[PDB]
Amino acid sequence: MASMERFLSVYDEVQAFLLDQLQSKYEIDPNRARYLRIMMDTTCLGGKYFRGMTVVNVAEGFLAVTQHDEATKERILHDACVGGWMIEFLQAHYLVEDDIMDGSVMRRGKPCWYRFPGVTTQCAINDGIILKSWTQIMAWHYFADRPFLKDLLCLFQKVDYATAVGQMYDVTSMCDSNKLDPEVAQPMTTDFAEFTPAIYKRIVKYKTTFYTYLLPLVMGLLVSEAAASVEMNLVERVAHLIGEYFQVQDDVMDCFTPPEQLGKVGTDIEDAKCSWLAVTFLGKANAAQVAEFKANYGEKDPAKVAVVKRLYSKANLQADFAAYEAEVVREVESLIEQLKVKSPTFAESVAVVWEKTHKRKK
Amino acid sequence: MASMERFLSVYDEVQAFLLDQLQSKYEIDPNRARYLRIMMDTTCLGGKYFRGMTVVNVAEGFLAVTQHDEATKERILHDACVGGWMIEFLQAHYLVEDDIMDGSVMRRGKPCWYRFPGVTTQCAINDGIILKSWTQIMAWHYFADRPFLKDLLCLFQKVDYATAVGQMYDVTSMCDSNKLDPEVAQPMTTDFAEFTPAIYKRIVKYKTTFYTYLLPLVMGLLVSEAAASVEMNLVERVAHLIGEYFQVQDDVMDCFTPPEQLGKVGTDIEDAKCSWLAVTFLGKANAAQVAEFKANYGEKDPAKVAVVKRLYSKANLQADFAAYEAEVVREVESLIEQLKVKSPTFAESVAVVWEKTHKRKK
Ligand SMILES: COCC(=O)N[C@H](C)c1ccccc1
Ligand SMILES: COCC(=O)N[C@H](C)c1ccccc1
Ligand SMILES: COCC(=O)N[C@H](C)c1ccccc1
Ligand SMILES: COCC(=O)N[C@H](C)c1ccccc1
Ligand SMILES: [Zn+2]
Ligand SMILES: [Zn+2]
Ligand SMILES: [Zn+2]
Ligand SMILES: [Zn+2]
Repeated sequence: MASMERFLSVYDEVQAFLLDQLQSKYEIDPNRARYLRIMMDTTCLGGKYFRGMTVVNVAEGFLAVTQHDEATKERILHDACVGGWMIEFLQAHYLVEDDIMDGSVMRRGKPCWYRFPGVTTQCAINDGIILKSWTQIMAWHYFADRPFLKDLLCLFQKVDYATAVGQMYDVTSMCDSNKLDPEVAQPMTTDFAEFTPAIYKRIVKYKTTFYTYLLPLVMGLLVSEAAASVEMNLVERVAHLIGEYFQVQDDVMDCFTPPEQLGKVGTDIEDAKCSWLAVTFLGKANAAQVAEFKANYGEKDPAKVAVVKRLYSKANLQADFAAYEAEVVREVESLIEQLKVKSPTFAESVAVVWEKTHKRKK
Repeated sequence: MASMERFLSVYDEVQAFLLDQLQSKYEIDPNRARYLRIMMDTTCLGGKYFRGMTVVNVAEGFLAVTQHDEATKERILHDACVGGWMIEFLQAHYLVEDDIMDGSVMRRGKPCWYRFPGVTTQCAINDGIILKSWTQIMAWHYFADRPFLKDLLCLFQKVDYATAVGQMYDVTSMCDSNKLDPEVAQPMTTDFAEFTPAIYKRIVKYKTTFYTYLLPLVMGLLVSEAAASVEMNLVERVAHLIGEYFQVQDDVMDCFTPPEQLGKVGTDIEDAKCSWLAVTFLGKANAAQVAEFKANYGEKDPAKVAVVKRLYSKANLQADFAAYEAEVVREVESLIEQLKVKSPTFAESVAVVWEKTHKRKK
């Protein structure tokens, strides 16, 4: 069976499980089950499934080099698919809550879930809560007798918690740290002193890299009982590195990819986000460029946003991006080598992960 | 050491642990740690700690009848306090998210967390996420080598998930089930056909009774290694029964307790909630009373809300409440007896829990 078809089939199976349980254990009625069914489909389906499929790809790579009964290959691939949907549903929780937090309009060419007419914020906050709760129900049911259950639960919770802390770093990135204060309404920075490469790197490490790259790779090792084929410090290192590059790409597209192709109107500038573009611009600007940036960044006025886009265009940030890219190519290729000492297989999976990111066009 | 002082001391210990970890593992800076510290204090402290202290009370009752080394008594009471704060922090997650969902203003005489000037909804949704994440970090750290760790994690997740499903039942209780539909903006019921005792009971069972009464009692059994001193079906039965009574009290106070003493302006009527008062009123009203209720319920207009309060007052709902109360006194006293077959101790703890609820004046 082809991996994607397996993956999709298990979605159906998990969905039926979750909704049937609601009916047998939680007294749900047909109409609320249907609401939840729709919510699950709308919030979990329609992406590329890169995260979830990476768990399956990692587990297929070990199946090719490890001796097992056919029924054990099937059980490993079924566990890889369940674990991959745990990650997809965890992403769906974060996207639904993030979209409400940020006042987002669209995602992927469709309205954000909270904007659906019959959802509203009052239901959507709780729908997002439920999405994450469903990851736990999956694990306790499908993995109940598995040796990896503790490790997988403990990894998932650390990853979830990192991601929430990253969300906190992201949404406070345009404030001065020393002025954070629940009692006092928060002004936008005026100095941009915290728009640095290391502070950027912190935000991105936590907000995206743990759930997007670290979790899929490590979940694939866990469902395969293969965590001894790797040096975990290397897998963390490469995950964080590739995931940073991924976010840098996102940041560039937020500004420059036209909305119809982006699936969104990008507002990082108006939102005063600490984006790769802002940090890299500041890192090369002269005094007058810095002043013009300060006078225009973090405002809804479209003329001011255009002045920012103009400044970035004139600043030849494509060049700094090519330099960044070269350096990441270099470091990721080194880490893949350190990963071969223990597993060619695991290294190849990391190689694919890299190729898909590096060569992604959307 | 007195139980409450122990309990409070462990708060300090857990808080320090959580913030120190943020600094050693998650790259936090001092100012964001301080933000989180304040958020934890504001959202977790200032109640009666009834839920968390019930875990400690249940564990103290078993200590009086079970032989242990002093160091084991201390470890049990420390685990009971950690487990009690897991429950308090889980409540704090639900209160912060519920207040945003419902557009609440105050809680306990202070602004809701999201309304603080330097919080805002964008941070508060994620702060609530973090609150629940902290319950997991507590458990994996304090209970890492404990025999009850799996059982406690599995119970906590089922309770969390029930509570979210209860939130869904609560916020959709004024819509017709057969019209739920993410695509279509939801009208208020006009028939009130779903304002029934059984539908009420479902809402309350899930929204409040699992986290408020079932979880504290069962966590106390788990940290004591005492789940064989009970028949779990009875503990579930009594938890749900007492927790229903608790909510009925809340519902009555929402309408009739003056705001300064309530800590809140009550809006259940304007919000068209399926409250005990509405269900009980409908269950005794004549045709003209039902019509007047329909014409006035679920509106912000204060004249219409006063017409509802008037209808409830004239309807002698104190009498139906006394009848309800008598019946609950009767059934809870029976369950306490079935609970004595296996544990006098556990029965007494349930007795205290009941007394505190029955005789609570706030
Ligand atoms: C829609 O964008 C076209 C496009 O090639 N996007 C990819 C993802 C990309 C690569 C490198 C830097 C920025 C963006
Ligand atoms: C690929 O995105 C659309 C786009 O026009 N990007 C431009 C060429 C760019 C700017 C800054 C950094 C990298 C690339
Ligand atoms: C502030 O309310 C006074 C008061 O006694 N409240 C308690 C909680 C109560 C008991 C029974 C029914 C309703 C309310
Ligand atoms: C105790 O709350 C304040 C209050 O005036 N309550 C009244 C007496 C009441 C109405 C309906 C049901 C029970 C009690
Ligand atoms: Zn965001
Ligand atoms: Zn972006
Ligand atoms: Zn609510
Ligand atoms: Zn209430």
